[PDB]
Amino acid sequence: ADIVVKCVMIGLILASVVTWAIFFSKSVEFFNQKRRLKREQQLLAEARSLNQANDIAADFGSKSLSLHLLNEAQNELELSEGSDDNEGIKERTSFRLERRVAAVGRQMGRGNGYLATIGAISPFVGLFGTVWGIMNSFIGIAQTQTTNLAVVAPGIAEALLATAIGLVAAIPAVVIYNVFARQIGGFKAMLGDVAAQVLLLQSRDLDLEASAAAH
Amino acid sequence: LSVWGMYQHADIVVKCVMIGLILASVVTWAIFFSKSVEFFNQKRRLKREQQLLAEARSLNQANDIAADFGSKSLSLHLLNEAQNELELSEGSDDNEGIKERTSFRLERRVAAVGRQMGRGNGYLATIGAISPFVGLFGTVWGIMNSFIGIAQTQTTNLAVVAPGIAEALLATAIGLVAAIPAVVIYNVFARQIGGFKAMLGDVAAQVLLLQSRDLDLEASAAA
Amino acid sequence: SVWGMYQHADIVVKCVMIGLILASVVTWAIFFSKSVEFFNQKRRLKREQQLLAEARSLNQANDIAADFGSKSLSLHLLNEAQNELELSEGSDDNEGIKERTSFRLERRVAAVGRQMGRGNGYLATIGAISPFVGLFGTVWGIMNSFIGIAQTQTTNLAVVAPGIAEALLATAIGLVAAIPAVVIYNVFARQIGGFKAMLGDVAAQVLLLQSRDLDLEASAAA
Amino acid sequence: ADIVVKCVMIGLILASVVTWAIFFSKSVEFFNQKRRLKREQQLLAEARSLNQANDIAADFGSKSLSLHLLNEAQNELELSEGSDDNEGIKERTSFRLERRVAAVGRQMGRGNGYLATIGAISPFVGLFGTVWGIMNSFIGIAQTQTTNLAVVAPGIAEALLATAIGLVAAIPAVVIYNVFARQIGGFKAMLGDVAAQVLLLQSRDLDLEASAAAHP
Amino acid sequence: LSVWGMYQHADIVVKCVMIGLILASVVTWAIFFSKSVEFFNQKRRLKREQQLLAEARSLNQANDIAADFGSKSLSLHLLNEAQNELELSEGSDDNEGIKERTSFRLERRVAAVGRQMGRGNGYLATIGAISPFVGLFGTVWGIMNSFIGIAQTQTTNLAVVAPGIAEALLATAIGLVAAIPAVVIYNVFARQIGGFKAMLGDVAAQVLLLQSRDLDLEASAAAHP
Amino acid sequence: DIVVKCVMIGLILASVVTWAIFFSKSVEFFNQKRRLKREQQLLAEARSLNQANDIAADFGSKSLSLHLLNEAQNELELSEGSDDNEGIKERTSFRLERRVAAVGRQMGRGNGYLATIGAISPFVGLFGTVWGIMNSFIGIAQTQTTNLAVVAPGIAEALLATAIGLVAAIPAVVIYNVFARQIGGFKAMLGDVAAQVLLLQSRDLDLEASAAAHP
Amino acid sequence: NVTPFIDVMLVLLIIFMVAAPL
Amino acid sequence: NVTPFIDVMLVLLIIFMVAAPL
Amino acid sequence: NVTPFIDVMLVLLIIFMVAAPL
Repeated sequence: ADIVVKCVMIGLILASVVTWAIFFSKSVEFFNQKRRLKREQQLLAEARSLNQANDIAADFGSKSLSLHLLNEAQNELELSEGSDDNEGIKERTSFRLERRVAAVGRQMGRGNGYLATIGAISPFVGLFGTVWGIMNSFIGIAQTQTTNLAVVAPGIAEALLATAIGLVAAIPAVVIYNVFARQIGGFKAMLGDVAAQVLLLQSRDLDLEASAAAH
Repeated sequence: LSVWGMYQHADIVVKCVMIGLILASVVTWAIFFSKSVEFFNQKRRLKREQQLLAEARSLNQANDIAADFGSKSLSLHLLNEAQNELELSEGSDDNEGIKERTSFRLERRVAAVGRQMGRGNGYLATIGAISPFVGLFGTVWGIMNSFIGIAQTQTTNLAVVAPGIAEALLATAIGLVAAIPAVVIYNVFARQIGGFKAMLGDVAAQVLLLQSRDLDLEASAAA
Repeated sequence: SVWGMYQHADIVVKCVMIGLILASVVTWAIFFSKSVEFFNQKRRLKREQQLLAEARSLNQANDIAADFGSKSLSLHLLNEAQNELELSEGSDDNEGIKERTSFRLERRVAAVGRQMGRGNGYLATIGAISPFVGLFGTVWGIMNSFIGIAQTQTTNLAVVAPGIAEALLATAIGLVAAIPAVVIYNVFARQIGGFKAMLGDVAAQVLLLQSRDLDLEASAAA
Repeated sequence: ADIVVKCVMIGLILASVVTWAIFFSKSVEFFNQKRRLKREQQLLAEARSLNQANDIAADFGSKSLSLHLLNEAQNELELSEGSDDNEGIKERTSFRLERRVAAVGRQMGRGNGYLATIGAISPFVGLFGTVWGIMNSFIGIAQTQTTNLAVVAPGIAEALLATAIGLVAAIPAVVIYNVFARQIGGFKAMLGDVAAQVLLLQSRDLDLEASAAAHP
Repeated sequence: LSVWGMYQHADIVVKCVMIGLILASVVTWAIFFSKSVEFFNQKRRLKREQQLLAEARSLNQANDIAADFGSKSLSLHLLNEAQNELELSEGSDDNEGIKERTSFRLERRVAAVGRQMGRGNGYLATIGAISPFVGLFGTVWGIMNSFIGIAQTQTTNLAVVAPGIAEALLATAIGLVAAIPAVVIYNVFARQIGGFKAMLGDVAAQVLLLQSRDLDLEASAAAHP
Repeated sequence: DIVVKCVMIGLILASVVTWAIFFSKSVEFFNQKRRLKREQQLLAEARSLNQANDIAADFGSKSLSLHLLNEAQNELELSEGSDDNEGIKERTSFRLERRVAAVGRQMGRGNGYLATIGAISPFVGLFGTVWGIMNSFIGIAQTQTTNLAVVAPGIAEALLATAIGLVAAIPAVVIYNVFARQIGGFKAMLGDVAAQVLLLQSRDLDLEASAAAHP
Repeated sequence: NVTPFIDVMLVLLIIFMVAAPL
Repeated sequence: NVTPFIDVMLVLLIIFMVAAPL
Repeated sequence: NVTPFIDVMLVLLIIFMVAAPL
């Protein structure tokens, strides 16, 4: 019945709206990109040489991140043309693929901290909403000489309901964030399954080259 | 006073979220009894094949044992990865790079199987987190009725009030049954997955020892 | 109203309320300063990263970074890399060069991450203690309510209305000061984490340029 | 007046005052530490050799802790005279400097746990004397007796005043402890920058000595 | 009025509560005044021996300093562990394994001495745990006796509950008197034992440093002339 | 009241649980405490793993030190012919920390139940009390009395429930803390034993490699 | 922690106590 | 764990409930 | 730190003190 109750109510409601909006957007985001990563890994698992892996990745599409990994590997081939130190090439390429896997894991992390802050702050605006709902459950009590609580038993009530507006907006999102802490935990390892294999496809094809340069 | 009678004593939102409580509990028990017998069967199969391959002293002997391991036999998959690093690295002089790449692929596959063991466990930790808290929210809607009811009755006594008492007791005794076994089952699943990964790493280290000794004998014959 | 209930105060309610609102003003001012500061720094850093993503040797990176500006942190990283070139003149261990230089980059990225962290020490304290000082103002307001009862010496709900209600108001304003400080602190924590990650990307690029140039120079030496 | 209530009142008062005094003393001394350390690091961030850093730090004072770090590095130079492994020198020196930085950081911790202790234990008493005064209020009103809320309120007010004194003792002690914690953390990181620079100096000169002695 | 007087005016279960509370308080005071001065003497001896061993330049020089440290000199025990790892490694070629084993044993001895410090602190933790509990039991017992005294009579006032409120909140009070200083003593013991373990880590670190110096100089003497 | 008597019996059952856990855990602590101390005192002068087995030949089957030596002998025998001995040391340290943590976990049972009982007990005694207070305020609001004398026995027999909850709660807390400390000291001693085993393997592998260095 | 399960019990005590002055 | 943040809320419910029988 | 274990005890003191004025 006062402006602060209404403002904290609409803040809790809009916070829950933004919560479920980011939830259902990033849900199909994670699902589509994880399914694409899984099927592209199952395609790339049959490569025996590096140019064979280029022939496998010739039809993956431009935003295929494993194709970008093979671009990284071909880039470390083409920058280091004319050298005799394959070991420094392998060290730099390992470091680059580490940083690219970490970079993709950072790009997946965007929007998650939004939900983390919302699920962390939603208890605090929720408890303040219970607070000002209690102030309105009150002062009219002692203004109108209310001793019988039966005329203010719906007045008391209902501040509890502001807790109810809190918790569903507050609690599972962090858990969803924790869900999104683990799916990315399933993602970055799965991505990490591929790129160092990109090393191995190089690591043999350099070692099969220099040994071919040995005899 | 029965459970479904107290369910009749409540209203719509706590009805819906107690349905959510019991569905989360049922899927928790279902994931438990599925993954338990799955872990048991895979432990028996891995212990069987480990006691088989503990007698092998060469990689050719390991393939001769592994000729009848099965399609999804993980030790045969490890020997297939080792055979793949044999066949891809044909014509090289750096056996140590072969051993490094082989150990790296075996660490990769042990990590892959350890990730394969933990599919439902994310939902298990999810339920073990949320069960006291969804029990708290179900408590909140199930309790915002005694205010209304005794505002209706003007009667402050027994069975007017006491099914609300038994209603809250039921509404998070279900939360207890959803909360404590979920955490306990997740911790013992973490225990069994850790033991499975330890045994699998032992098997992979055994495969590394077999291929390393055979490559050392080949390099000593080359010298 | 707010100011009428402020007129219902004794001195300590007034002092804790002005402490609450001045801490709130400090919080919002820190936010609106550091927000546009972080936006400008992140914009410049992402732009310079997209510029330096095309460099392939270190002198090419000097050619690109000749116009980045004085406080360009990527140019500062290139200054550190040039310093480690000049201090390694006459040496023969490129691995030690890379160790020293990577270690300096670790320390400098840590230093810039500390440069980002100013004022957050105020923010964590304010967001921590603000519910507690709201509770303290609540306690003093409840004490003023009992002081008003001791002045009136009667038992009445109209007696206990204004002091209890104003302690409730102090409870409200304590949380009003409490919430956005925690908001802004978590916001700036995440943004500084992402900033340090992007700076580490830039320093990784510097290390890759240095490592390619040193290894191709060592390959040309043989 | 109430004897045990007044005793825990003055205990909270003395605890609050010594938190004030610890804040002032550690603030002034640590501020001078920060000023001198930032000045000395801005001086030392330009040398090209360790002996050049000795030439810079000869101008420094006696309790210049960076000069103490250089003394530790010179001690590892002098104890390794006639040695052949430079990596062992670098490992010993790195671990000595980690040890010394940890020792300085624990010397920063002198008295902070008193602050944390008092900020923890403050909301306990105050409520203690509140309970004692409310008990004495019930005893007095019962031996005089009444059935109203009018007579019971001044004892409750005098009781909750002790809880207010407990909160006064509680909150700024926690404030001072956490700001001392994070400013000492930044101090430790700045000292780690300095000792890192010392390690880089000795590493540069060891590597250049090895490169000069490898090719005569 | 007097504590012996209100002890007399209290119920016998409340009497048992109060005597348990004051015995726990007395043993808390006793553990504090014992461990404070014992730990202070240990810290004084440790700082003395560290200021002595700060100038040793070889491990045998450290033995020459440590020949007159005393029986239970823990730094001398650290040097005994180092000499044990010297004597067990006779016939080996890896100095790094020596350093690993010795650092591991000395970290374990630091942990062992730190656990030997903590004898009696969990008594203090248990006291700080259950100090409100028996006092709250006597509190509820006294309020129950108040309602027993109201029920035994046929009238009521505040004069019946006032000795019972006195007993109840007084039992709560002595529960807090047992609670808070036990906590404070546990605070300072935990902190000072942590700093003591840190200083012991400094001393054993210096021991590892000296042994590393002598291993590196022996390797430099053995490798190149 | 029957609900009051039901929570009385619940307090009694939780107390009997506390009794039984104290009995079983205390009789296993008193037996398996000093034996590992005596065996560590014996193995303080082992100086080699074979002489450690010569000391350990009479330790018995249930000697956990003998189980750790079984693990060490297992890692010796499975790794016969291995040139890499540091990997043997790493895998053996992994198995020993796994075994020591497994013993600490398997003897840490029965204690979370104690923590929950010592937490919950005065609270459910409090609700038994406040249900006695229900029957008291029912007597007040139905007999319309301003008299406390006709209603005091309900509140007294009520407060009996909180008293019995405190009775159940105290020994659970005490026994839980002291058994947690005894488990901590037990794990410390067992880690000392496993550390000594690692020292034995390190000494023998280093001296074997040094003997294999020069003939 | 298995400690915060007392909250529903607190709610139950409270919404007992709403009925008792009525 | 981000779970124990309910404690201040518990305190707030309780010190609501101190005022309601008054 | 083994110090913050006093919180459940604080909660127990408080929810004693909810019952005593009733």
